[PDB]
Amino acid sequence: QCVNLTTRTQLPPAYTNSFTRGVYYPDKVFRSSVLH
Amino acid sequence: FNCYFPLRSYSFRPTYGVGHQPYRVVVLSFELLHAPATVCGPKKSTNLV
Repeated sequence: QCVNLTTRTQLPPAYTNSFTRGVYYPDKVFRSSVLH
Repeated sequence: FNCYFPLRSYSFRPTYGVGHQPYRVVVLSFELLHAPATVCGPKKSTNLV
């Protein structure tokens, strides 16, 4: 079931600052009080 | 011409050459992760101390 939606509001994509997000745990190894 | 179809059909026959006989190739990729393992061998388990 495919329905075409033509009620879009056309606008160029906006941009913002990522700041310091997106950081995740690189591995499943526990570490504590270290700089890795 | 100028456009050949990649698909080709094998002609394996019981009286083909030694190298021409079909061979079943099964490859298993072994991967070790820091996550707990779920595929272990037949070795038993003892009591902790």
